[PDB]
Amino acid sequence: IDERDKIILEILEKDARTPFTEIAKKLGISETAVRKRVKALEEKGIIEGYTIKINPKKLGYSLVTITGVDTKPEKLFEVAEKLKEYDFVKELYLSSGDHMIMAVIWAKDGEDLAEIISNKIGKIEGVTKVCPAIILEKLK
Amino acid sequence: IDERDKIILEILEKDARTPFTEIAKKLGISETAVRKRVKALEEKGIIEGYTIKINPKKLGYSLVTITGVDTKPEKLFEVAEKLKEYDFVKELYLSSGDHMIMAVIWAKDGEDLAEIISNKIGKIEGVTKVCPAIILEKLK
Amino acid sequence: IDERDKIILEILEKDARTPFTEIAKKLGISETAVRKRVKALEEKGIIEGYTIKINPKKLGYSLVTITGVDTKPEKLFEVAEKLKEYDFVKELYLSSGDHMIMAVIWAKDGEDLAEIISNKIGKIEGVTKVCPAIILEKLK
Amino acid sequence: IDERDKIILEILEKDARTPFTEIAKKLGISETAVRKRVKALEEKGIIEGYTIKINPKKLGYSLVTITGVDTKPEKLFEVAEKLKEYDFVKELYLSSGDHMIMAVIWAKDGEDLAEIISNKIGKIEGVTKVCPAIILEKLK
Amino acid sequence: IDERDKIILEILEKDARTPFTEIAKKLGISETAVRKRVKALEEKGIIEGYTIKINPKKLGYSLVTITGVDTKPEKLFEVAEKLKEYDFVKELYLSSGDHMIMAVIWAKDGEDLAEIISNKIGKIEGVTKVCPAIILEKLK
Amino acid sequence: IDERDKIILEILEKDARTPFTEIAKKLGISETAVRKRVKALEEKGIIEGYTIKINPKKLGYSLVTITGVDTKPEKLFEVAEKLKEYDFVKELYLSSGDHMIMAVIWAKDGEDLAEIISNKIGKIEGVTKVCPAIILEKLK
Amino acid sequence: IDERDKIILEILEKDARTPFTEIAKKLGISETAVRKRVKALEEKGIIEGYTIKINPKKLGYSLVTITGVDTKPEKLFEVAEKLKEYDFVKELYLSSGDHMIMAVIWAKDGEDLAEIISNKIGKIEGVTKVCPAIILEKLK
Amino acid sequence: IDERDKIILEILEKDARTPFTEIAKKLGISETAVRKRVKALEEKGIIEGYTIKINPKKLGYSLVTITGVDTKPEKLFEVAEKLKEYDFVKELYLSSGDHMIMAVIWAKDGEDLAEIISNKIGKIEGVTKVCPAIILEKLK
Repeated sequence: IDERDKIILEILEKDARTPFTEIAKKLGISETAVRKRVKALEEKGIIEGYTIKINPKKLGYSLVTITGVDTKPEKLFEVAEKLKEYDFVKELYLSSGDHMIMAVIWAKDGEDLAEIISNKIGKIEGVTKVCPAIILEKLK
Repeated sequence: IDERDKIILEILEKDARTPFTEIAKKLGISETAVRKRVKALEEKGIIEGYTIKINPKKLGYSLVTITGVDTKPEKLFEVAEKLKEYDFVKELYLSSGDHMIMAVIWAKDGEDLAEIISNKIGKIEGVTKVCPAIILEKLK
Repeated sequence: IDERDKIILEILEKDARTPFTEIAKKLGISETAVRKRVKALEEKGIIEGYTIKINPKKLGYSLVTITGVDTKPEKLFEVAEKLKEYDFVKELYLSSGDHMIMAVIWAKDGEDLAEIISNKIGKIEGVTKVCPAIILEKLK
Repeated sequence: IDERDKIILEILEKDARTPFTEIAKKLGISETAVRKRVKALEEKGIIEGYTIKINPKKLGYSLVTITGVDTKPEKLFEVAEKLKEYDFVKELYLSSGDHMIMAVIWAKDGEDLAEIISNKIGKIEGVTKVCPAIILEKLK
Repeated sequence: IDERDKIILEILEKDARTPFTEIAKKLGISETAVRKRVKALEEKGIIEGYTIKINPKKLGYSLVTITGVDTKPEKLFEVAEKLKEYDFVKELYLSSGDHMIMAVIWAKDGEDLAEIISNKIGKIEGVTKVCPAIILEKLK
Repeated sequence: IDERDKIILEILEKDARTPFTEIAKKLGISETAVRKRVKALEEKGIIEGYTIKINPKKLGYSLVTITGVDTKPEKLFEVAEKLKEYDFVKELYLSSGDHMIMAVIWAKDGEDLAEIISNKIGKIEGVTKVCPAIILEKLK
Repeated sequence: IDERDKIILEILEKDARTPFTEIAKKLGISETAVRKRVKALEEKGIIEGYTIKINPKKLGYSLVTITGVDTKPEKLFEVAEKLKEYDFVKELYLSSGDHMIMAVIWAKDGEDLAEIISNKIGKIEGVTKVCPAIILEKLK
Repeated sequence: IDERDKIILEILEKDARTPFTEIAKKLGISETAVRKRVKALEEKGIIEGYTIKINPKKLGYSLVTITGVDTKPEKLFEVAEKLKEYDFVKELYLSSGDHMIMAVIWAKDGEDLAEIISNKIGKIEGVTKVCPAIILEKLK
């Protein structure tokens, strides 16, 4: 996308309430345009949706963990949807890294991680290895 | 946080434009409350900010890559801030996984990945190993 | 063999329809030394065959993957054979590396790669693990 | 493209001097449909070239090795380029796997392999590590 | 807590029968400040218990081993519990490292270590893999 | 040694201030058999010392980490010695595992752990790599 | 052992036919002594036996391979004795390295290795991973 | 080699003092032949030499260790000869396994291993990683 639309996504991704009117003065173009642009990005799908960036330490989620999930080859997708279903898997990927599954989980402590691993993820038919990697700090 | 505030963050994280008024009818409480709550989460920091969820395939970023960055122990933080500075490092972590640095990079193709790796990340004073793991699909 | 063979061999891997006369003037040798040479090369199995260098990129295969395939030790030769049957498996090795079965897979995209692994390789009986390394550029 | 292309492509990788007439009667299509087809294939870069399948075993290369080459991150593109210059490096990749540089090396024997690693690859400046996996059989 | 606690704590891990008076003259504080301090330490669970540092070497245990124990994900908590029952398992962790179960095992010799792995750990149901790292010297 | 020693040893690791009389009635042996036993145990170095089991969790150390420390081979004994000097290093080993130096580190939180690695361990000269595995629960 | 007996084993290990008489003049002692010594080492077991050092390349065993053999923990010893039984396992160890079993196998070629692996070692009830590492050259 | 010569090497490798005369009656052939054969194997090089199989536990060498030695690619052979020179490297190989060097070292204890590693092998110009794997038991 155009340069203008690139700037507009930069800006919105920093504060998605920036009012159109502010974008327009940022770009030298006008509201209607900033409007039009925004909608068009939205209709296209570049803007999937309007969301919120939520802080895990302040919700008490002290161990944001990147968890690997190995699987019997044959049950990759069956595991993946049941990991999809748990509310502590805050985002799920198929990867070409060491483990195909790759969950960004939020546990609140070692015993919560250890609990989740074994009682929730460890018990999914098909799961052959959970490999949790705890995030020391988020930098960007 | 309270259960009500948990629901309110669920909802907002699904569409952070849901109007207060809709939250209120969702919870059986009232606008003012949904208002008050929201602000309070915001002032607290549970709501870091209002943002946008942007689709890499439709921006032409076909290889969303989880890149490991090894470093000389002594230059961890110096590497980390220069990786922080590049606009293709869409999020940066310190981890207890195989590589301390852990960048979620967006390249547009193998040659873009290979370019970025070696010409941009590979040349940061201190970087001793880039380990890129390409995301086959995002599931959540 | 001899130097002119290695050169003839070099030339022929480059352009297999290279005229014998241009081979000839290059080596500074009759077309009929060439011709004779080409055919002992062919005779002895040194040239085992004439084929076409095909570009995956132009054919929709943007993801050339080196997939290691781990397997139940009983079944290494079964899984190889179910793997060679498939058209995505472009070349297939029994190797001493980290995985006994090594395949060069051509998938369209991440999704396609995700799909081949999970639905076609993965369900082969005896496959204990698929390990894809995506190739970024081919340099020779 | 279309099925007859994929088949023509199949046939041509098998025996590149396959008569167009046999291609033709097989697809059940004129020699001149074939001929036209072959040349849009050639035109579009799908057939990028005619070459010879050469057997290392008969040429004294009994050790076909997949050598991963680790390297100082600064110098990944230098080391690739000093590597492609050499004749033992039969094919050379920039890959996402455990090692950025991946080469298919043909050495005569263990000793020869030991020798190429230590004396020719190893001394290339910037090579931090050579990782050879010897191939046992080639199956496709 | 406070510095004198950390020091009292230091002293007490060194010689747990250190007189309170020597603690006392060292910190330059009454025996009865000490005494009070020791017991809020004891009260709050900071001192959780008095025990003996035992030397494996003099007890015939010349092989202090850190044994990672891999396991079927279903059964991580079963295998831990069958492991803690045994006397060779001196300390037992649920860790985020390469293996979820981590034990500090004391075997007499290689043979004994071979034996514990194969006959006692190994047969525990659900153990998919034992990974022993023998400790060479203990330095603190 | 003998069974009553192993039991006395068991009892004493449990509660080191266990009365000799309760040891005694348990083994069914004089206080003065006990007393004698305890002191040959002490004499021979089997009991090498009396210390306190200290709980990191209550002391603010919520992150008990097993940190492998890789190092320039020249400097393995230097780096160990600069490591034992530090108070976060609670126990320190020279081990046969994946890393020669193995330390049990107590950091407050992820950040603190990030900090110790980068600022205190990492800058030790000769440290080529820090490898932290966070412990989730301690079970014995 | 004594210094004299150390020298005598050095010498014998270089040529175990060196006649006693030559040892004696080597040491300044006498035949009878060199005799006595030798016998005593033999009776003790320091000299397990008199054997021959046999060259694998000249027997046509071009791939002397250090093979890892993973196993279900429970069937370690059952695998080990059946690997013991094959005549191509020229020496078998239990190790604390990556794989407990560790065979020094002699195959004659990649296809022999690949054959042995899968048809002989790969089919032992219990074997979960063969990891062959080919010796490029023997240096001592 | 012939079947007869295979048997003769089996036999000799079990006791290389078996007198010719015993081989001959074992094979049904005659002394002179068994003679002739033996010499011919010797002159050929299949019999490199006559040696002794020496027991490390009874010499007090309790940790027979398979040590990996990583190296800067460029200094492979320079390291290898200095490892060749130490009397505790009882046999040295170049490998295609994880580490090119591969020493079978005999230390007498953890502190001897740890000493050797760091003071002797760790200090060889060029050595970038020692990876010792202790043999629990020898089975063949």
